[PDB]
Amino acid sequence: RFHSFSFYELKNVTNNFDERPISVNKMGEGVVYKGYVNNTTVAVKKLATTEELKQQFDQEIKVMAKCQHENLVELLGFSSDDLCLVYVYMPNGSLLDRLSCLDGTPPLSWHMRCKIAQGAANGINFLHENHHIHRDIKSANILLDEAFTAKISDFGLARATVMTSRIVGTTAYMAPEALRGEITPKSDIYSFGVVLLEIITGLPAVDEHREPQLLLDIKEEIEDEEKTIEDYIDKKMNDADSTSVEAMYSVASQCLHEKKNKRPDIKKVQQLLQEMT
Ligand SMILES: CC(C)n1ccc2ncnc(N[C@H]3CC[C@H](N(C)C)CC3)c21
Repeated sequence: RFHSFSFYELKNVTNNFDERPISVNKMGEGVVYKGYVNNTTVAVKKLATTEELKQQFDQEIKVMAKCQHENLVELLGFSSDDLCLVYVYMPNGSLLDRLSCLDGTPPLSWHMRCKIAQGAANGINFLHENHHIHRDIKSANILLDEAFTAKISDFGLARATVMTSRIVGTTAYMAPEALRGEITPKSDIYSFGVVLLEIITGLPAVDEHREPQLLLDIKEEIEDEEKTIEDYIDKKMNDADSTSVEAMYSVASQCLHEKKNKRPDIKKVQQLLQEMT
């Protein structure tokens, strides 16, 4: 299974869990730190009720032990002697940050965006084939390696027509039934639909200083002929073509069906994204 790391080894390779940003070991905020084990760069997540957090720690390791795939983040180890999770470092960060060009990275081309959408769908397919529900599909949870290969991340909420008293996930990406407490892989499809809109538009899922505030509402604007998908295509690309953009939008629109049973399954989503290219 997985190797244990001494808390002190992790402390020592993250410069005593140096909370200062890399620019000034903090990569994100528990808190994620950049570490170095031998000649390998790693991501160290230091977890921050206490009982609930230990359950999330145990659950995540359990999901990672079972779910190994090219389009899923790989867990390298853990520490429980304070809780830490050690992952393969993704040098190109999240899809959210690449879409926003955070820290001055160049915009992603339409070509790269198509590969990332296909890769992300492949990762979700592996999860659904293996009877797992992610529960928090979003662009911040799609990481990018050295070749911009999409890697589904954050299995802290992952579960193996069921209800819950503890509604979890990210509101701007959640399916109506998920907001009501239902647990289903059909909700992961809906959230993926929002990610596809982020890829087409380059816009965040929610923006308080925007009309509409929620990205998913652009589907209604397009359906009611108030706007076109053309109007919303990210202007930070030079290689997008109407045919493939409309093909990705058709997939996003199908994923975003309000009625869970009318949405395509992940295998259909993969097929449609393959046909697009
Ligand atoms: C699962 C996650 C902890 N993880 C696993 C491997 C890995 N490698 C690099 N970064 C990661 N997380 C970043 C958090 C901060 C994010 N922004 C700057 C806000 C960008 C992504 C990684």
